[PDB]
Parts: sequence; structure tokens; C-alpha cells
Amino acid sequence: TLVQRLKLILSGGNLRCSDACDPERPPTRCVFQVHGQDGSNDTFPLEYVLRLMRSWAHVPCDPYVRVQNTGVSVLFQGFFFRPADAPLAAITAEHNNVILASTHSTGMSLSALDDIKRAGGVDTRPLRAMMSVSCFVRMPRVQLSFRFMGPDDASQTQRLLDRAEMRQ
Amino acid sequence: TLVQRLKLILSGGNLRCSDACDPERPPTRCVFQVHGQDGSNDTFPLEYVLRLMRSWAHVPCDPYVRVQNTGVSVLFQGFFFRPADAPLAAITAEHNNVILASTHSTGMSLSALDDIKRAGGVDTRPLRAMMSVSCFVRMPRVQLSFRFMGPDDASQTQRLLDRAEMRQ
Amino acid sequence: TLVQRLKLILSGGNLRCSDACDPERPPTRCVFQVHGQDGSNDTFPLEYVLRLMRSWAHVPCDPYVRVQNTGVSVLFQGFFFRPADAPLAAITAEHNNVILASTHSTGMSLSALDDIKRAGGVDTRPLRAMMSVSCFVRMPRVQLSFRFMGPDDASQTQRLLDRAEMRQ
Amino acid sequence: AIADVGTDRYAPYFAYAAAQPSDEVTTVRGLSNPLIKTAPVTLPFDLGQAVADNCLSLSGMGYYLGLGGCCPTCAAAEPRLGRSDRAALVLAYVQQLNSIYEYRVFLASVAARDPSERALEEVLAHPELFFAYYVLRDGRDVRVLFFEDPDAQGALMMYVVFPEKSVHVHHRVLDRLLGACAGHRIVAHVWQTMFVLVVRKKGDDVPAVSASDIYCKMRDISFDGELLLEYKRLYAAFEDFRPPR
Amino acid sequence: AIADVGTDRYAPYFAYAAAQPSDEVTTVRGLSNPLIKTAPVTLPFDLGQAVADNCLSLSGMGYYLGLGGCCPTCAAAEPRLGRSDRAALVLAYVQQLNSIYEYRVFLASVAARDPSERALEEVLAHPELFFAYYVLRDGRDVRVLFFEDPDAQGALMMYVVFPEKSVHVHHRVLDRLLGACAGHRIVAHVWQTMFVLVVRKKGDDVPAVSASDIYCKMRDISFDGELLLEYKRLYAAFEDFRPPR
Amino acid sequence: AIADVGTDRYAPYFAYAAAQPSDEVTTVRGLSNPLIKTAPVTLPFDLGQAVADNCLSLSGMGYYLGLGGCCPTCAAAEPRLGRSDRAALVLAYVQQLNSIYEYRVFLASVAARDPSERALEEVLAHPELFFAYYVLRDGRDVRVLFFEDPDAQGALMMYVVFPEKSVHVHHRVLDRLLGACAGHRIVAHVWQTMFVLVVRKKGDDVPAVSASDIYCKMRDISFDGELLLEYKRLYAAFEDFRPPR
Ligand SMILES: [Cl-]
Ligand SMILES: [Cl-]
Ligand SMILES: [Cl-]
Ligand SMILES: [Zn+2]
Ligand SMILES: [Zn+2]
Ligand SMILES: [Zn+2]
Repeated sequence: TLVQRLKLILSGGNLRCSDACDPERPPTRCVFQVHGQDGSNDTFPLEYVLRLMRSWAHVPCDPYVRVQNTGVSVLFQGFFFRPADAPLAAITAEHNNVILASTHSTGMSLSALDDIKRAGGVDTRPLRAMMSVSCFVRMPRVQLSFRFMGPDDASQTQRLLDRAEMRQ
Repeated sequence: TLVQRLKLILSGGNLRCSDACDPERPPTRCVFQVHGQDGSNDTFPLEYVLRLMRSWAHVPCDPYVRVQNTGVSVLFQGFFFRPADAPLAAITAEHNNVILASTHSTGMSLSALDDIKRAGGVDTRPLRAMMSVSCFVRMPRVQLSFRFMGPDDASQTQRLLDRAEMRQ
Repeated sequence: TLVQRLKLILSGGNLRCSDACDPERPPTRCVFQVHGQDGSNDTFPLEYVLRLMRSWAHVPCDPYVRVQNTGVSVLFQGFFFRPADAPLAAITAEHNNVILASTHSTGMSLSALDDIKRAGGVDTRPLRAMMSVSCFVRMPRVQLSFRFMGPDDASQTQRLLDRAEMRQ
Repeated sequence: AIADVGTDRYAPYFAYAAAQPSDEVTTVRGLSNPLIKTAPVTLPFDLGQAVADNCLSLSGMGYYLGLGGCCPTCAAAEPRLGRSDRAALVLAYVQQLNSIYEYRVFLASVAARDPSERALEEVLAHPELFFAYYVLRDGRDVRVLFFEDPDAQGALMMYVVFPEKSVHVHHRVLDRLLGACAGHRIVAHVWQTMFVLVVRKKGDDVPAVSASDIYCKMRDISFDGELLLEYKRLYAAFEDFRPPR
Repeated sequence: AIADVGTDRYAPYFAYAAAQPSDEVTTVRGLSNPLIKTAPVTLPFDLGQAVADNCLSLSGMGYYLGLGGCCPTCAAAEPRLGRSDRAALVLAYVQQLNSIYEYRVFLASVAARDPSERALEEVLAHPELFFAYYVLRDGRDVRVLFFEDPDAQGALMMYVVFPEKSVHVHHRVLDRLLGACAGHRIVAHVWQTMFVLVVRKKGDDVPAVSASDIYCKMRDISFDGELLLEYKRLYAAFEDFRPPR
Repeated sequence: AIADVGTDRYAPYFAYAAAQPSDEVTTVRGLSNPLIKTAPVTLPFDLGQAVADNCLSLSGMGYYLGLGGCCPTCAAAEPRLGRSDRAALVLAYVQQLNSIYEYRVFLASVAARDPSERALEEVLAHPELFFAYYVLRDGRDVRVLFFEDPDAQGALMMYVVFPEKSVHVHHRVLDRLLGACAGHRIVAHVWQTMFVLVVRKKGDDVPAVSASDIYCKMRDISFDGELLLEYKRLYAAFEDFRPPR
């Protein structure tokens, strides 16, 4: 059900996704696995899918995604809770590059993302500024950049939030 | 939708399954992937899932499953059509053992299965005699046996076929 | 008049054709000349044009096409009767590859095609299974393959045969 | 219509099985009784063709590859071989390779044929042959014969001669036998009414075996005289055997 | 009447196809699905019998000559081999004939068998053998063995031994392989469980190859010791091979 | 209630996005404008920290790591570097390693510093240094200086000195530069107002380079006198440079 949404979200790009979750009791295990083959330059909408996982759960949580270099493709592992020992990128809003060697990994949770977003003076208003991962697969390495992306037309985004606010 | 059924069918055993198919236009690509870890002794109901794939399709087809040794687990790859070059076990109804070395594979289609079933004088009546794969994972090899399995109580199976015949 | 039809039939592909026939008295000489330049991978619908020639004639005949390697292009020579000494491919339905060196030639008549079609258990129902020549021009050689081709949707072909049967 | 049928008799059930999932589970689990419980074989027979639950049975009635779960002779021994812990069983014969004193039947074969240390060096060079003997002893009164392999590089092959006119290798026993002897081919033969398993190389964690220390222990040990003469007669009977490659 | 039928069932359609040209176009283009997507073959198998879109598949399941456009293993590699520019590909291995340093697997075979310059002269005399290796490397871990051709004039033949028990030559790969080796016959064989392609002469723009300069570079290069021993074992296994003419 | 908020302002949108999938697609694709298009850096700066679409800009205004897709200087060159075929580009500098005649700027540096063959042997031993020069030449008038690496095993490092007081490395150029020099660390420095990229080893398919043949060609070549003197002045200015490890 979430994988249907996740495939829809990534349908614009060329990132392969792999095919249950209880809203009351969310699992600690891996929820999705997005793959990205060598040569690709696709973008993963991190903040969107993280905040999508928060709305999906009715119990308090801190969603987390793990980015790993398999040594052939890129791997994005979805989670509702950041596992024990799992890595977090020390990046700031301006300095946001992370290079991964073979088998190495980084990640980002919603809470650590909020710290970075507030620390950089970034606009917290819904869908005005959203963190996304630009990934380039230059073997043997995987190049990642945790960039904040805004809309081309903000007036369009503000009217969409009114359409959602109307139906409530 | 078929994976829901395939997981239900294998729920008695301990064989992991991996998570769309159009009934009018069935795909030539792999439809399911069942995995079986080292040490296990689980049984795969081959003839059942093959005949399940035939009923699923409204266009004529010849369903096929490929059994492979990955060199760590066993792999069952589902297909609606046997791909070009894909292997078929030469086994008979009585002599039905196939040993697989690492990376080697065998398979079985519904049509070749029907030849074996008729050649061995096996009962073709529905659910009275069904081919199944007993697999033992003794690393580095994978041991397979294509055995015909009947029901413990045939009178129960005959009454079930009447229950299906009633609802028609 | 036949060349108009033959050009229409080949209009999907990129095979050049060269520009009279009496239905009561069909000529023994060459009727058409299709050419295919070096590098091309086009397909010639052999069984279709052969059976087209049979319907064109009101006197009994056995239409034949000759495939030749000129040493620059491929040549398909059309005939209503197979000339004396003209070659026929010994191919079966499954083993159907013929390689041609420079100036060498092969061919196929409707009668020898019917023998191959019946010998391979191929479906004789109209337009369900039709022999076609896949040709690849890899100089100095010409690679030919006499493959049977069916329709993507058989239900469409069956309704077309009813449309023809209606107008009669 | 002519190609279609054929036979389309499963369609009513699969429509019903979609509606009734709890029936579909019991139907699949219900198909548990195997139609062929034993099947005949012919010698020479490669034991590698047998899977983990297959048992071999050799007699005057014939040679059969049976399913262990439906075999009465396998059932009787199933409590005795009930542990089946391979972590301990692999470590067992690895540990017992160090101390070969109790195993008179194994050493006596060397003593009778060629009692030098160079012969004992050549035997201890292939420790999988002892493993074969150790496995087949547990699940009882076998005899071993070491001969030269004439269709391979300079290495020896072992014959395991069975005592009785009826023979039954348990499914767990030949599972262990094949696992322990990875890199050796085991084939069942018959020669002058005696069933025999030829264990030769086809194409590992073992202790370093001191050939001189066991050779010293060999002189202290007092063998059974009738067992050594038995081997001499048995070696004489198996000289013209010639097992095929 | 008796000779006439037979069968005359196409006549209604062709009358209709004359009246309806837009249907005739879609009917012809509609006939695109090939009925036989793969067909079995037997070894020894001459690769010259395969056309441009045929792929070869060798395994325990058997040997098959499949259509590339319907083959899953061909589809997976189709983006990697997507350029297919033969003007550059012919110039590639022609250019790479000049510099043979990276290609350890090719030279190691010469080094292991006969490390003289006269052996290197005899190898470099037939540059199509390197082309064969270059093509089969791209689309990975093959091994090459040079032997003398006993049923031809004084020239050598190459065996291309595959590492895995399952083998798949992509349609574009064997299209390139056959094109690059015009004047050499390629036949697929099996020997002691190893699949192997024998590349020998049957009956060109190449640079002049300095045998002494590469022989000088050979002494500076440090080979992998385990790869040279591998070749020695592989040369030993392929001595009694005797591939038919 | 106190832990909950915080802020829960996304909930209305995600309820709506479930109902409206065609809006969810356009919203995600809509988020394309990056908020930070360029960011300042400080020297020394490791170029390995730059990803494939990053461009470097060095000037009196400061040092910046910009996004190529929003950079005017990158846009102007984007048609010139439009092919970007790495299969050909990797083969290009591999092929051009064979013939070093046109590249006066590269050889002149060796000629000016130490015109022996032993110096030319030490330079040609590290072919990635030429690759660095080849890449940075294409996307123009750079100068190269070879010095000894005092914090590593006996091997040399290259300085790439830029001519102008303003410098701009295109994103495709430094993508190629980093890819071509895998196993070399590239760091940007400034020394006596001159920007410079230090290319040294940190911790491959190349032709065997004849040091004597190029040394023979060196004597036939007539260098520009003013370029050799330039190098002598430049080597004199970079003697006390001491780039950190
Ligand atoms: Cl034997
Ligand atoms: Cl051959
Ligand atoms: Cl530095
Ligand atoms: Zn038993
Ligand atoms: Zn293929
Ligand atoms: Zn720029």
C-alpha cells in the first residue's frame, strides 16, 4: 500500500522499487528498498517520503532512510524508526555532499533533518522547501548531495494547500 | 494478487516469497521468486502453482518454473511461458532426483509435466496425484526430487470437487 | 498491379521494390524484385506473398520466391512457378537458419512450405501462423531465418476473418 | 476448440479456491502421501544420485532407493540417530582422526596388506576414507580394503565390504556419508556375492597426522589373528575386481 | 475437384484484403510474435549457423539457440551493449592490438605455456585470436589456451574456456565475435564439464606487431602466480582434447 | 499534547494526496528549483568532495562550489562538451598516451627541469598525471610542474598552475578529471597569487610506455624558448611551496 504510493512518487524518475504495514503498530524492520543502477543521475525525494511515513503512523515515530553503496547500485532502505547504530549524515544546509565508497552507507531521519532545516534558516512552511537526495553513481563510488528543493511557482503550491484545507 | 495466493499456498512451509499480472496479456518476464535458506527441507507444490497459472490466464499458455542454486539458497522463478533455452528436467515418475551444483539450474513446464504424468501411468483426475518438489539444501549443493503426492484421504478430495462443481 | 500490393505490404519495412500479369495465363518469368541494402534488418513476409500469388491465379500453380546474395544487397525474386533447378531450403520449423555467401541463393515454394508447416505441427488456420524471412545483411554474407510468426492478438485475427466471411 | 481440449477440468476448482482460502491451505497441505515410496536401481549405482531422505537397500530381492519417512528399517533406527547434530558430527570424526586405537577394523586392513609406515602415510594422507568408515560404523561390522586407483593420479581408493547378504543404509547415514566425503565419489557394487561401496577421489579442516607416532602405537597393539587372516583372504578375493570409472 | 482440394481457405480473406488496404497493412505488421523463441542444439556446434539476433545458452538444462529479442538474459545486458557502433568497435580492437599490457589473462596463457619470443611471434601472427578474446571479455572472466592445429598448415588454434557451469553468449556479442573473426571457424564444445569455444582457421587491416617490444614488456610485468598455475593445470586438462575438424 | 506539538501541519496535505494521485506526481516533480545554487569554500580544498554536477570557481571574489545546471559559465561551454561519451574519452587519453608530440606544454616541463631519460622514465611511470593534463587542456593554457612527494613512497606529484587570476572548472571537466585520476588525490591551492591543483598519489589499462623512444623524439623536437624559461621561473617560484598532506 505504501509501495504503491512510493512507486507513484518515483514514477517521474528511473529508480526501481521492490514490492504490509500496520498504522497502529509500525514495524522496526525495513519497509521499502529503492535501487538505482550504475550511470544514473536520479533524485530521491527524501523529506517527502519521510513526512509521508510520519502521517502513515498514528503512534509517535521518527522515520529514517538509509542510503548505501552496494558496489554495483545505490540502495535506499526505508524505516519508521532509526535502528540502533544506523548512520546519520553530519551535513549542513549549505555543505551537503557525501561520497560513499563500496559497502559504506549514510542516512537521514526526520528529527535530524528538522535540526538541519532549522539551523540553516530554511522555510518550514509545507512544501516550500523540501530536502531531496541528488545521487550520481560513478563506480566504484556513489555521490550523494542532500539539497533543499523548492517549487518553481510558489503561488501554485499555496493554492494546493488551500485545496487540501478546504476538504477538512 | 498472485503473490498473495502464492504466499497463502506456501504458508504451511518456511519458504520466503518476494512481492502485477494482466489476465488477457500475460508477461514473458519472471512473475514470482521463492527463496529457501540453507539447512531447510521444505516442499514446493509445483503442479499446483503451474495449474494455478494456467487458470489465471485466459489466453493459451504453458506455465514454467525454474529451480536454481544461487550458491547460498534455492531459487524458484515463476513464468507463464518457458523462456528460450531454459532447462527442463529429464526425470521420469519413478526416477526423479536432480542434484544442482552452485549456479546450476533445472526447471519444469506444465506440458513436459503432462508428458511425464501420462508416461508413468499416473492418475490425471484433479488433485488425486500432484507433482511437488522436495528440496534439501546441503551446501554447496541443492538436492531436488520431483515426486508425485496424493491426498491422505481421497474421499475428502472427491467431496471438495463436488463443492466446487455445485457452485457453477 | 501486384507491385502496388507488394509495395503496400512492405511499406512498414525498408525494402526497395522494382516496378503486368495475366490472371488466366501466369508468366514463368520473374514477377517482382525486392532489394535490401547492407546493414538492414528487415523482415520479408514470405508465406503471405506466396499465398497472395496463389489467389491471384485462376489456373493451378505453385508460387515460389528466390532469395539471393548479390554481394552488395539481398534479392527476392518472385515467381508463379518454381523454375527448373531453382533451390529450396531444407530447413525445418525449428531449425530454420540459412547463411548465404556472395552470389549463392536459396528459395521457398508454397508446396515445400506446406510440407514443412504440416511436418512441424504448425497451425494451418488462416493468418494464425505465417512463415516470414528475417534477413540480416552482414557483408560479405547474407543471414536468413525462415521463422513462423503469429499475431500478437489472435481474437483480433479471428474477427477479421469473420469480416471477410461476411462479405461473400 | 481442437487445440483447447485437450482437458480443462481444473477450472471449477480454481474458481472455488479463490473464494475459499481456508480450503486451499488444507488441500495443499493435504497432498502429503508420496505415490512412489521405493524404486528399483541397478549396480553399479552412484550414491550421489540419492537425496537426504533416501535410503539404499541391497538384497537378493533386488536393489532399491526408498523414502526414509515411509521405510520400516529406517524407522527402527530413527530414535538411535535422533540427535543428527552435524556441527558435533563433523567435529567428532575430525577429533577421532587424532586417536586411532579403538578402530582395529580400520588399521588391521593396513596391517594385513602392508604394515610399513609408508603404507600408513599413504592411508592417513586421505582422511575422508576414515570419515567414511566412521560414519558407516555408527549406524556395524564392515571391512575396509585399500587399493590403488589405476584411472587417476597416484592415490588410493577404499572398498567398504559389507558382512551380510542383506544390506540397508539409513537415510541419515548416507546423508552423513556423502557430506563427510565431499571430493570422493561413492558407488555401490557387488562382487562374488559381497556388496561393496567403492570410495575414490573424483577431481578442508583436518589435523596434521603424525604417521610415525601411530606406527609406534601399531607395534604395541595386539590384533586379532583371525581378523588379519580374514583381510588376507578378502584382499585375495578383491584383486581382480576392476571397478569401472 | 480432387486435386483442387486440398484446402482453399485463404480466398475469402484475399478478396477482402484487395478491397481493404488499411487492414492488409495492420495484418502484415500484426504478424510479429515468433512461435519458436528458443530451440535446442547439440555440441559440437558451429557458431556460424547463428544469425545476428541469435544467442547461445549452455547449461545442465541443455544447449539452446534463442532469439535475443525474447531472451531475458539478453534483455538485461541490452542497455550496457546499447551503442553497438561497429565502426568504432572494429577500430577499437585494432587499436588495442598495439597495447597489450592490461590484458593479463591473454598474455599469461603464453607466459605459462611457452614464455619465449618465438611463441609470442606465433601468437601475434594471428591477431583475430586477440579480437575473439577482446569481444568475449566485454560482454568476463574467460581463459585462453593456444594449441597446434593438427589438421591444417603450421598454425595455432585457440580454446576459450568458460569459468561457470552456466554460459550465455549475448546476440550482439556473438555477432561481433563472428564478424571480428572472419577467416576463423568458431565451434562450441564441452570437455570435462567445461564449456569451450575452439577458434581455428578455416581456409585485413592490422598494425605491424613488434614481437620483441612486447617480449621486453613481458619481463617488466609481474603476473599473478595463481593465474599462471591455473593455466598449467588447464593446459594439462586440455592436452587429450582432440576437437574434430 | 506537549510532546505531540511540536508541529503537525503536513496532515491535511497527505490526506488530500492520498485522494489525489495526479496532484502528488506534479507536486513531487514540481520541487525542482534548488535553494542553494552556489556555496563558498576555503583552500586547500579537496576536489573529491565535489559531485558530478558541481563546478569550482576561484577568484578575488572568493572560492565557490556551484551547481552546473544553474551556472552561466557552465552553460556557455555545455554545447562544446555535449557528447560526454566516457567510453571514447577513457580510450582517448589511453590512445594519446602513445603519441606525446603535440603536447609541448607537458613535455617542456620535463625538458626545463631535468631533460634526462631517467626523469622521463619517472614521469611516464605515472600516466594518470598526463590524463589530468589531457582533461584540463580540453575544457586551455595550463602549466604543469613535477615535484617529489616528501610524505609518501618514492614517487612524484604534479602541480597544475592556472594562467589567469580568475578560474572556472566546468562540472563535466572535473567529473572527468576525478574519474581519470582514480588513485590520485586532487586538491586546489593558491600560492603567490597563482591558483594550482596538486595531483599526488593517495594510497589499470595503460600501454607500455617506451621511455627511450620518446627521449629520441625529444631531441628532434624544437621547443619554444620563452616557454622553457617560463618553466624555470615557475619551478623557482614553487620550490618553497610545501603543500600539506
Ligand atoms: Cl567406483
Ligand atoms: Cl572445432
Ligand atoms: Cl595537496
Ligand atoms: Zn530405509
Ligand atoms: Zn539471450
Ligand atoms: Zn560552472
